Amino acid sequence: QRTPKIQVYSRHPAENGKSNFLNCYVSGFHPSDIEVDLLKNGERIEKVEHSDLSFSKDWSFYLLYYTEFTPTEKDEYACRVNHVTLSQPKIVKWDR
Amino acid sequence: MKQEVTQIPAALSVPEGENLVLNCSFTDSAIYNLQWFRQDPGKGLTSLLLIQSSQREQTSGRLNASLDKSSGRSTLYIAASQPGDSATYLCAGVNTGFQKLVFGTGTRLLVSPNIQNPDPAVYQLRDSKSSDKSVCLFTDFDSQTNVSQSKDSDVYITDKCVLDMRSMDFKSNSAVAWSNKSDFACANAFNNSIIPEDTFFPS
Amino acid sequence: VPQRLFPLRCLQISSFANSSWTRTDGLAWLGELQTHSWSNDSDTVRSLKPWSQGTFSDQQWETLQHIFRVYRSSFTRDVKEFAKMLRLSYPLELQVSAGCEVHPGNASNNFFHVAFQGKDILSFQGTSWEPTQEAPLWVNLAIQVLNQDKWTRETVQWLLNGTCPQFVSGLLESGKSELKKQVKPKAWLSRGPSPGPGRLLLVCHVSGFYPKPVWVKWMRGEQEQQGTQPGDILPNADETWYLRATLDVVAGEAAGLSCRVKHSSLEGQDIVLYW
Amino acid sequence: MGAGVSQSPRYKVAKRGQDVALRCDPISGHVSLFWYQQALGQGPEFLTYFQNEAQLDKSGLPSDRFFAERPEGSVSTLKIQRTQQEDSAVYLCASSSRDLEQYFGPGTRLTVTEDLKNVFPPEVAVFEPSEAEISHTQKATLVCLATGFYPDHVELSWWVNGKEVHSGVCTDPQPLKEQPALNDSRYALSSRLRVSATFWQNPRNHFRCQVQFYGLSENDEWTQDRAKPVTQIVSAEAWGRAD
Ligand SMILES: CCCCCCCC/C=C\CCCCCCCCCCCCCC(=O)N[C@@H](CO[C@H]1O[C@H](CO)[C@H](O)[C@H](O)[C@H]1O)[C@H](O)[C@H](O)CCCCCCCCCCCCCC
Ligand SMILES: *[C@@H]1O[C@H](CO)[C@@H](O)[C@H](O)[C@H]1NC(C)=O
Ligand SMILES: *[C@@H]1O[C@H](CO)[C@@H](O)[C@H](O)[C@H]1NC(C)=O
Repeated sequence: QRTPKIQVYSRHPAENGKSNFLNCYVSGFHPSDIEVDLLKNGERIEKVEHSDLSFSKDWSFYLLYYTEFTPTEKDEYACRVNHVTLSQPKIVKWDR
Repeated sequence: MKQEVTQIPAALSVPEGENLVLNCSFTDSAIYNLQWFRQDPGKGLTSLLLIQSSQREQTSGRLNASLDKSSGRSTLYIAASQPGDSATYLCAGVNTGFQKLVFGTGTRLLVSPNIQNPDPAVYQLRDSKSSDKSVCLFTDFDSQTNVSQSKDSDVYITDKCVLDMRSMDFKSNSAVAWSNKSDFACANAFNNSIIPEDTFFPS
Repeated sequence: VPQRLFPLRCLQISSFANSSWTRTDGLAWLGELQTHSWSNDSDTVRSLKPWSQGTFSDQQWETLQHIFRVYRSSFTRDVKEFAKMLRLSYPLELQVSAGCEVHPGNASNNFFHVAFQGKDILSFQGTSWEPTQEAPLWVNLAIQVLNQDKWTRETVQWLLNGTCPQFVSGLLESGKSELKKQVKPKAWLSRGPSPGPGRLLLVCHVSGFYPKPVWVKWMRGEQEQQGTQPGDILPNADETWYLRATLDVVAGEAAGLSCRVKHSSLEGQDIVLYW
Repeated sequence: MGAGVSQSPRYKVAKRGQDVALRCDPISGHVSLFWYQQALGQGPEFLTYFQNEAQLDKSGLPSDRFFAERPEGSVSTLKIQRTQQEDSAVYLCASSSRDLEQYFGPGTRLTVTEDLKNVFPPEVAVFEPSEAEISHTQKATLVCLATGFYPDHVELSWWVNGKEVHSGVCTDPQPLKEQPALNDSRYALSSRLRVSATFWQNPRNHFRCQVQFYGLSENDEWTQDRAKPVTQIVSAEAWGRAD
C-alpha cells in the first residue's frame, strides 16, 4: 500500500580527509518487511548498523541505517531499497 | 508492592447460634476479585463466596461477604453459626494484572453446640477382642467445659468432639483417654482437666 | 520555539506470516527518546537508559515485565484464534500504540490504538474497546468477544489511568539530568537546484541539534517570508537531528534575505545567515 | 464435588532424597491451571501458573528441585527431585476459566521421612459401650481407637450392617502424636459412634470401624522383618450385646 521515502545524508559536512557517517532514512512504508543496504562504489556494505523498527502516527514504518565512512573523491555513495510496492529495487544517489 | 493478606482473628471459639464476623485486610487495593474459602483438616478448599472488583457485597445462605478496596478490607459475616461451620476460613485475592490468589493465614473457627441437658460422666469401655485393654470416655459435658492434655507422657487424651443424633435431635460432647500404664484409672484420667463438680464415676 | 512535550509512547509491531511463523517486537518513547526495546527473542523488556526504570522498584518493574510476557503470548494466541473465526487470511500485521501524557496538577491523558494492515480498527475508550468511525464488519464481531473479557478491560484501565502516568513522572524525575541536555547545531547556506528558469532555490541547513523542537524561517530582515519549505526533521544515530529549509525566489529578490534559526541550545542567540 | 479437579496420589510418603511426581487433572476445558503449596497451620502459597500449555508465572517455585509441566494444556504434573523434610505439605491444584474463579482439587498430602521403616499401619480396636452409660443415659457409645500409625494418612469410617454411618459419629479433627516431642512420631486417632441402648442391645446388629491407611506401594523398597506397610484397610468389629 505505502511506498518508501528514501533520503540519503551525512552526519557532518563532506570532507575528503575526514571520518563521517552515511545515514539513510527510509520512512512512510507499509508493511514491516523491508530490505535495506548502503552501497559504496557499487558493492554493498556488510557492517551497516540500523535503528529499531518503529512507526509514525499514520501507522507507516521508518528506519535509520548508518555506517562509519571516509568520503573518498573517487567513491560514489548511494542506498538501495527493496519493497513490495516497488517493481524493482529503488536506488537513491547521495547528493552533497 | 508485594500483596500481603492478613486475617483477624487467627482463631475463634464461639457458641452455637451466634452471629460472628471474620476480618480480612490487604495492602494492595488493585483487586480483580476476592475469594473466601472453607478448609477442613487436613486438605481441600471449598469455595464459599467471590466478590468482583465492581461488587460491594455478596450473600449465599447464612454467609455475607463485603469488599472495600479503598480501606483494603473484606469481611465475612456468618449468621446464626452452627457446629457444621467449624473450619478454617481463608480469604484470598487476585490482583488486576495477576492470575494467582494471594492468601491470608486463615481464621480457625470453632462453633461449639448448645448442650441443653448436661450429664458429665467418665465411663470405662472394654475392648471387644480382649478384657485387658480399655479406654476412658468423658462425655455429656456442656460446651463451657474444656478438656486438657495429659501431664504424664504415657497417658493420651483427645480434644473434645461433637456428635449429633439427628434421629433424636440430641447433640453430645466427648473426650477419650487411654494409657498402657498399670496404675492408670478412669477416675484419675481427666485430673489435668477442670471437669464439672457433678461428674459421674461408676465403680 | 515549539513546546517540548513528553508523552510515553509504547509501540508494538506483531507480524504473522503463517499460522506457524510470528514475532512481536516493541519499544517505548518518552517524547523523542527511546527508553525501552522489546524483542520476540528476549523474555524481558530491555532498558536502554540508566534511568529507564524511573522511580519504580525492582518488584514493581517485575510485575510489568510479567504483564508484558503474559500479554505477548496471549496476544499472539488471540490473533491466530481471531483469524480462524473471522476468516482472515495471512500475512497479518497488527500495530499497537499505547501510552499517556502527564499534565502536572491537571488530569492525565491516555490512549490505546490498534491497527490492522496500517488502518485503525479499534481503540480503548473509558472502560471498553470501541471501533473506528468506519470499521469492517469483522471488527464489531472481534469487539463483542473482546468486551466480554472483564479482566483485560480492568488491566488496560489500570495500566493506562494508573501505572502509566506514575511511570511517566518517574522517568521525568530519574532522567531529568539527561533531559536538560543541549547540543548546538551547525548552520550554513547553499544554492539548491533551479526550480524554474528565472528562479533559484535558497537552502538553509541546520545540523546536529538536540532536543528536536526547532524554528527555521527565511527572512527579509524581520519580515517572515511565508513560502519557506521546512521539509522533514531527519535523525542522526547520536540522537541529534538534521533539517533543511528552502525558499523558491525569482532571481533578484534573493538580496537582503537571511535565515533565522531558533533553538534552545542557542540560549536566545539566534543563528542568522545572510545570503 | 462430583465434577471437579482431581489430584493423585492423594497421599504420598516419600523417603528423603527420592524423586516425587504429583498429578493434577483439571476441570474439562479450563484454560488456567495453578499449583499451590500449603504448610501445616499456614495459608496456601502459589507455586506456578499455566495458561493452556505455557507456564507463564513460575515465581512461586522454591528451587531448581521443583519443576512443573502441562504439555497438552490439560494434565499437569509437578515433580520434586531429591525431596527434603521441608517439602512436607499439602500440594493444592486449581483450575479456572477466564473469570479466574479458582476451583481447587482435594490436594496431595506429601510426608517426607528419613527411612521408610518409619511407616507403620494402624492397629484398630472397637471399645464396647459401658453398661453404666446404658443404665444412666439409655444411650450406648462405641469408641474406635487407631494407634501406632505413620504417616498421618488415615480415613476413619463407621459401618453398621454393611452400610456406612454419619449420624451420631465424631472423629477427632486431627490425630495426636504418641510422642509430641518427636518429628517422626506415630499417631493415634479416635472416633465415637453413639446409638440408643435398644439399638446396641440387639445382637443382630453389627458395628464395624474401618481405618483406611495410605502407605507403601508396589514400587517402594522394603527390608524390615515385619509386613510391608502398604495401603490397606485395618478394621475392628463388634456385635450387639443382649445385656
Ligand atoms: C504501559 C505503561 C508501563 C510502562 C512499561 C515500559 C514500556 C514497555 C516497552 C514496550 C511496550 C510494547 C508495546 C505494547 C503496549 C501494550 C501494553 C500492554 C497491555 C496489556 C494488556 C493486558 C491484558 C492481557 O494480557 N490480556 C490477555 C490475557 O487475558 C486472558 O488471560 C487472563 C489471565 O492471564 C484472564 O483470565 C483473561 O480473562 C483472559 O482473556 C488477553 O488474551 C487479551 O485479549 C490480549 C490482547 C489485548 C489487546 C486487544 C487488541 C487486539 C485486537 C486485535 C484483533 C484483530 C485480530 C484479527 C486477526
Ligand atoms: C512460514 O512463513 C515463513 C516466512 O518466511 C516461511 O519461510 C515458512 O516456510 C512458512 N511455513 C509454512 C508452513 O508455510
Ligand atoms: C517468537 O517467539 C515465540 C515464542 O513462543 C516463538 O515460537 C517464535 O518462533 C518466535 N519468532 C521468531 C521469528 O523467532
